[PDB]
Amino acid sequence: GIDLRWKHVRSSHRKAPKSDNVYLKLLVKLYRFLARRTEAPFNKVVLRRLFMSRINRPPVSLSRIARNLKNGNEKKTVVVVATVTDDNRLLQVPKMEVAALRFTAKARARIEAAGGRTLTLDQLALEKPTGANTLLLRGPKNAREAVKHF
Amino acid sequence: IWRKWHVKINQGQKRFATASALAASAVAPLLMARGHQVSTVPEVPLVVDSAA
Amino acid sequence: VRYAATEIAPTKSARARGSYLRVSFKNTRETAQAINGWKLQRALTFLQNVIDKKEAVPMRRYAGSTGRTAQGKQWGVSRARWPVKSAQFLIGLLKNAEANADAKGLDTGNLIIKHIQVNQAPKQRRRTYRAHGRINPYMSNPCHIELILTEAEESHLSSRQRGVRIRRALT
Amino acid sequence: SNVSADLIWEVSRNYNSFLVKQRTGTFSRDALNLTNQHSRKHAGFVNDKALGIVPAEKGVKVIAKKVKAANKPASSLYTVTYKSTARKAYKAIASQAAKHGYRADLRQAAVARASAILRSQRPVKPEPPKKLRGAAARR
Amino acid sequence: IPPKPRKILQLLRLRQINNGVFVKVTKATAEMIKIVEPWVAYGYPNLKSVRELIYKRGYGKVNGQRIPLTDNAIIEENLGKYGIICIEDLIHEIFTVGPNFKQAANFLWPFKLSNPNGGFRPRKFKHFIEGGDLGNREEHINALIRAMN
Amino acid sequence: VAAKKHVPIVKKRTKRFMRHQSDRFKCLDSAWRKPKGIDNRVRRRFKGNLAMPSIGYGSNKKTKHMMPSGHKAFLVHNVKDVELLLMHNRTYAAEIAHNVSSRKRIDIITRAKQLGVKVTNAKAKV
RNA sequence: CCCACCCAUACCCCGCCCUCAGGGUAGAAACGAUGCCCUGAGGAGUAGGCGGCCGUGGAGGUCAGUGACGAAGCCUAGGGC
RNA sequence: CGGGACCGAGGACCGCGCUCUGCAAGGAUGCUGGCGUAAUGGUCACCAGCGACCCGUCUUGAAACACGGACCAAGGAGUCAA
RNA sequence: GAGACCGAUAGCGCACAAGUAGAGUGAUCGAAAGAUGAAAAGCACUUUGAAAAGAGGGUUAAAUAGCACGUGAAAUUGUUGAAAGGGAAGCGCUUGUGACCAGACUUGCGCCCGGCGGAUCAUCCGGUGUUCUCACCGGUGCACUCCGCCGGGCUCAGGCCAG
Repeated sequence: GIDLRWKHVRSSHRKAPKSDNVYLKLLVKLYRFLARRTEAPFNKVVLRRLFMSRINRPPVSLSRIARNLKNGNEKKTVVVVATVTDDNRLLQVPKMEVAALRFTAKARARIEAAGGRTLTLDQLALEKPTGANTLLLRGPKNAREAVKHF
Repeated sequence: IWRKWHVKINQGQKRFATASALAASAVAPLLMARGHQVSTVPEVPLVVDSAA
Repeated sequence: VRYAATEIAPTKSARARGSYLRVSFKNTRETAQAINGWKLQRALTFLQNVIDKKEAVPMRRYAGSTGRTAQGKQWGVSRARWPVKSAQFLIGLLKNAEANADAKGLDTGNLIIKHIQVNQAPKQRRRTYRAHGRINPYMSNPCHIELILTEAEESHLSSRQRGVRIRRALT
Repeated sequence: SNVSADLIWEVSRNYNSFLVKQRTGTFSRDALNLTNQHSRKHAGFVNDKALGIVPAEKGVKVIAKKVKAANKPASSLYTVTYKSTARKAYKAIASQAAKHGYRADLRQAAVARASAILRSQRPVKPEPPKKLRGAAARR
Repeated sequence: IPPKPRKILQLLRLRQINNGVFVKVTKATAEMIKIVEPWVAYGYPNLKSVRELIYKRGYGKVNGQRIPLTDNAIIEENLGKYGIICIEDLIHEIFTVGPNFKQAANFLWPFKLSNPNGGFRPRKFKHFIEGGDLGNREEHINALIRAMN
Repeated sequence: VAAKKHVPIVKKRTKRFMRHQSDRFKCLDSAWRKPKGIDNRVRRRFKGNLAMPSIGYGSNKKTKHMMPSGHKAFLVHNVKDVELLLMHNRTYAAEIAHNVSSRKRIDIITRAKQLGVKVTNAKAKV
């Protein structure tokens, strides 16, 4: 016998989505290829967020995007791996290029009416395969009723 | 008898599923994979004249 | 009807059977085992001697706490009895088989009991009254009997082995 | 668009009507499946370019998908019957599988399937009589 | 085993019976081995013991994995920043206790030896000076290494 | 035809795993059940007792589900089922299902002979 | 006090099973990528926790499935996984 | 420099090398004999050597005590709603 | 009128002369119990028995369906065959004996000759289809070219146990 006071630890993170969405499976295959064959850390972070559950992908609003588009970020491509929602408190939407997992109808309409562009993540993979000149944004994780109750 | 027999489904998800099934009906490999004999069908989706 | 001894053909044999017979299954089993394999006339004479208490049926399996007699010495046992009712039923079946053989045209004096078998019939359910207002079973254990009478009646060797045998055959 | 070979494979990889699943392997009844095995490489009904070989009365009959007629099932198949020398059949089948980039990964399986069908079309030989063995069977 | 000897054996990487390691002698190591003397036998190994141990039972720790030392390329890829590019360089560093002894010794996976051909002394779990096998036997450890390796 | 070349077939254990005390009780089937009593000697693995099944008895992955001829059994119900083994006559052998009639068995056996496919139960219903 | 010898599921070497870990695999001649290839370590278990599989009655779909040339059930010192 | 035992994983080539026409260098080949069938192999019954308490429950720390079990078939216990 | 319900120990206590038979002074309590066969064709006639029945002989597609009746499990029993047994058996590992078995194998591929039987040899022309350079079809071969068959010879690969 061998004395092993320490214990080998199995992985405590997701390695695959629990979702059965076929298009998400295709996206996961594409970003597995990109994070294996490139050196860009952007692709690895994107792959990990594609694995995540919905409470780990809180929505990002247009006012949050407009806040982060200030101070030299007006030309960077915004990348969100969750839903982008509309904020009707934001009366003037700036021009922006946003790639998201999905958009709400009003958010897509307001971005296109302001003159920006909405992209899917596979179009993002085509145009920026190394994540150059991008702004990777997350929504508020702890802004949940249960997390308040913790 | 007060077992829950019926299932409430969102109308939006019902409409989503119906649209997905309609889109799948226009894919000829999926018709064969579901087991329909469509090898002699001239076109998928098959549209017949309303005069007939 | 199918007999248990299916190997015996009915061309030169004679069979008899009796069912639901209200006679003791254990006594009948011992009597049938006593006459198993015998000549027909010897079996008939022995069963009449059993009725007359001149010859005894040895009690081998169903014999617990029975009596002892000098007539068991012909069988090499001490426990032997005289089951008169079983002997009567077996005489009736043996005479029926004799009549069947005579109708078939066989030689009666050369026949042996090739097969004889006693099985348990469905039990007769009487009741008896016991003390303290109790009722107990008082059952009969009847039997099925059947009997059939019949007429009394260097490859793949090795090369070395082959060579040795050829040399021994030559010399 | 919304439909591709990858999408159809993700839809039908776990169940379809051609699937034959048993303990010792998963097989496919698909006509455009050489080797009759359930995989993306051999799923001819899934793939945009695909080949399939069936026996004819004499020789083989090879079907190939036409990429411009995917929505027209009655005119989606390019069919050639080879009833000639086996070497000529192998040459033409390998040519339509590899010379123009139409599934060059399938040319070994296609030539093998044509060879198997042509071999099965030969007359069968009579089997030797069964030798009785032992004591109960022999006597 | 009490927790302090258990901890010292863990820090010496002696987790299984008949595991062997190399230790550079300082006071900070000598006191540790003195404490775990009811479980170990140690001594001063000669050049033949060092070379036969490294040649027959030499394994390197490469990315946490136990790799047999069958080529000089493994040694150069894992120790070449210290100038140890071959198995003779590894043996020299261990034997002469060179300036990179710590890296060479820790790169070597702990040696897994057999039971000795010929057995131990009749009462194994006494000290060497009392007729047993435990403790410091100095240059006599080479006969034990020859029996176990 | 002869099977594809393979490593020798090794069975780590050929004896079945018999249920404890099923030799003494007729109401207990011999099929394996793990003893769950806290003081059970088979569960505690005292020597001289019945062995318990474990993953260490697993067969070689290269030879799992191989019959001694080297083929893998594939159950077939008709001629179209046996025709699925056209490309696998060196790896798979056809076993006709028990409820197939004698005439259909004759058809399956003839087709499998043409395809060069071994039939495991080709002499039944003859 | 000395020499040899005996054997544990312990130690060493080799094979095989599983689990965990770390790598490889698309201008696809390309794959049950839920796959395959390479390498290393580890293996007792009550209460307790988690995963995967097997089996039974019934429902939708599917196998152009089996069946009076014999379905289901039952018996079997007959075999295979 | 002899004598003996057990083992042969892998499956085109690629590497490190050497004593360099080639090799013992990233895992067994070559030569030969008998047999080609119950001979090898397997199942069942039995003998032989060694091994081996009767299960479940309960209790405490544990045993012991105690309780249930003549035998077989079918039935038989974490469900549904809010 | 229906059911992702139950299928004769289930489902109402009751699928049957069931709120019956039966019990209790009484209020009340309250079962068990379905299936031959398509059709009775439900065994003529002979024979043995006092009879029940048995045996022949019949009916039937089948009596291995005989008003004990579809199928016919287990406990438990009888006969026949094999075996073991000096105060328990049963079980694990490993041989042996006896009995009984499943596989594997039976030859294939490739060359070199000889003999047959045919021209779906190569090239070219026309048409058609395709992946647009690959094919198929019709004519052309006139037998040193192709395709099968039959005799030999040779190489290789082949089953079990071994040196």
